[PDB]
Amino acid sequence: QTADVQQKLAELERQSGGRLGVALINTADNSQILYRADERFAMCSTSKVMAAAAVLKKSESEPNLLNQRVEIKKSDLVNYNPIAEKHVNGTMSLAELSAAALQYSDNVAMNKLIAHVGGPASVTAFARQLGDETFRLDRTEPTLNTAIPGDPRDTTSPRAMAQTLRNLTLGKALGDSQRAQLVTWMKGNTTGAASIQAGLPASWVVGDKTGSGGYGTTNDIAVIWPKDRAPLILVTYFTQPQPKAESRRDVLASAAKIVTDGL
Ligand SMILES: *[B@@]1([O])O[C]([C]C([O])=O)C2=[C][C]=[C][C]=C21
Ligand SMILES: [Cl-]
Ligand SMILES: [Cl-]
Repeated sequence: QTADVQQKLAELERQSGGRLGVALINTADNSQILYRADERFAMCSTSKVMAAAAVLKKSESEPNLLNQRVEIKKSDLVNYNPIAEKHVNGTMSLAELSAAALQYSDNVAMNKLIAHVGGPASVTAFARQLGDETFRLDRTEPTLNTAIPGDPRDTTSPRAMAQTLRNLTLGKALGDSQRAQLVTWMKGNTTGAASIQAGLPASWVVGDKTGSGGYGTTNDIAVIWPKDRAPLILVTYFTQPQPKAESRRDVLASAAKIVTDGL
């Protein structure tokens, strides 16, 4: 069964033409399915989870933080800001920016989360404090998505991100209020229907965060509640050889189906 899954993932990777990274943690039996799980991949917008979590951690000692008002200026706009562009010259709260970053992948929102915890090195130090040595957020939006092969900036490994996502969503990295808030935000994601969700039965409940970037980089990280089962954590990262390659969300869906068949 395990050899079969490995063969199927290798065949999927070969067909895709790119480089595939998978880590599944099954909390029913504390098992894992790993494929290139210690290699680095550009996170792209999947890094928005760590930034939102760092804001939530800060809020544990700062009860006015989520309500804090943040001005949205023309000079804050970057390349993709579906929510923030509606609020130029007004303010949004940090809770609203967290939701926009997580549920729409809004880049202004991500930059405000980064800024309000101290910058990329502070988001990285938060990961370190959780026991994640691998995660590195080097840059802000939009440059963190370049995803150049061989470039370690703005990368993590599938294993590291799966273990950290377990801690954030199912474990004790965050206090109960803050963990529940992260889970609710991720369950409300609007961007993930073509990725991991597309490879799972319709009845399963998912909280996920997608990402895309240069070199056809196509990513998704998820917490999954299968029908009447203990939850799963799944990271699917994918990147391609050509600078202008198009996204391959089908590859993420295929990987999700391969690693969950039988559950
Ligand atoms: B970030 O990688 O996530 C979205 C795309 C997605 O949801 O997969 C996006 C869009 C534009 C810039 C950065 C990102
Ligand atoms: Cl951890
Ligand atoms: Cl179905």
